[PDB]
Amino acid sequence: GSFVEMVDNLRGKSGQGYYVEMTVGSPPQTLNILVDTGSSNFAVGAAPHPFLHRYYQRQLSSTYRDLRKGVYVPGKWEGELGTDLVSIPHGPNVTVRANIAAITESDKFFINGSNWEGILGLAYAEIARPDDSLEPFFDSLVKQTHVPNLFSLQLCGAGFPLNQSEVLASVGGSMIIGGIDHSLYTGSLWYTPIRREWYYEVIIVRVEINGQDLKMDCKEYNYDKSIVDSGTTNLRLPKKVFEAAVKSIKAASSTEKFPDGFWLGEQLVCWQAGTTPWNIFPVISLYLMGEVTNQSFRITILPQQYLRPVEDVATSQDDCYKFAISQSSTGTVMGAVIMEGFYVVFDRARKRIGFAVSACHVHDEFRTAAVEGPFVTLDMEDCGYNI
Ligand SMILES: COc1cccnc1N1C[C@H]2C(=O)N(C)C(=N)N[C@@]2(c2cc(-c3cccc(C#N)c3)cs2)C1
Repeated sequence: GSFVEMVDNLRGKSGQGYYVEMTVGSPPQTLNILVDTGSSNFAVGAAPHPFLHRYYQRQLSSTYRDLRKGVYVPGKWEGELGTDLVSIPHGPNVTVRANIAAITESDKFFINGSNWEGILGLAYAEIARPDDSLEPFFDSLVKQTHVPNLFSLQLCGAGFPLNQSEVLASVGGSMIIGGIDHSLYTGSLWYTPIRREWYYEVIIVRVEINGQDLKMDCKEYNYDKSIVDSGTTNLRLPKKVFEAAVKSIKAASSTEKFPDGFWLGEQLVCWQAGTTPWNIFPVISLYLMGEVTNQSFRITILPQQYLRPVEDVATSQDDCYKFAISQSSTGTVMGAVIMEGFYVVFDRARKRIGFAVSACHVHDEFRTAAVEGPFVTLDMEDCGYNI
């Protein structure tokens, strides 16, 4: 651990997302910002809202600069573009001038109960709004300082429900800006290439449920793209993959029958305190393209990752969960479900993403999450989808 100042600087949980503290303006205005590798805009609440107890007040910042340009993002929010000095208290010790979308209008964006007031898009300029000319925060940070072009994330799921007070006092993980902290993982780090720089796109080449090959044309796994997104709660899979995966997961866990509502992620399932039958649920392995030709590696998660802990409607002593794997019509999304099992390194400098077993992943005495390799795999480029 060579970045102790950034270790444990995150708070939150999968369902609400994870945020880091930041400051904007002069004098500095403190705000909690959601860490989102699935977008590329730095946007903060900049006007009163029922669900916000604080917001960015441009008129109180001497360093605020108006860009005289609006921005609309369909939930959804509308705002006014500008720039200001920004810092991350528990981050690198620098201050940078970055673009800021001051949110003045929003719909279903801010969440009552949540403790965040803005969002930090860490992806590339290609997907920034209004267009790619709006330099993302990390791009500004790297251009203005000596911080290495790389960040890593350790999202820590508690393994049980966290009430209002607990989620505010608990450590939700770490975001290491400009480096890799060895205390956040065990074993080796394995890297998969960033196919293209817009979202953090990757290529999945094989999928297994308890070692059994899902056996689909690998292109299906990346239709129409596969990305790593801290801003998504679930592990989302393309419609056809979801259907096959669910069929296989039901088959593996067939000793117990669950209602359709459970598999749709709509209703929770509960078990007497401490008796969750983790062992009847299968582990899930995603093989990713390796850095070497014809070579792949796999990341394996447990039901402790894909069954999201939720508080029982009667706040009883039962341990309850919701199925956190769902379908997508926009490709595979490796959200918090996947990320909570691993320390993820976004090596922008070498256009690659690293995975290592997380020091904080939830498991039992019989199984653990894993990152293993290498495996001989052919025609992996063919697994990538082309419009
Ligand atoms: C390309 O997408 C964007 C362009 C410009 C501005 N915002 C964008 N977003 C898309 C949105 C989206 O659907 N995903 C999945 C995403 N990763 N980020 C966006 C948003 C994420 C959230 C949000 C809120 C609360 C918890 C979690 C949790 N966990 C995520 C609110 S908007 C921001």
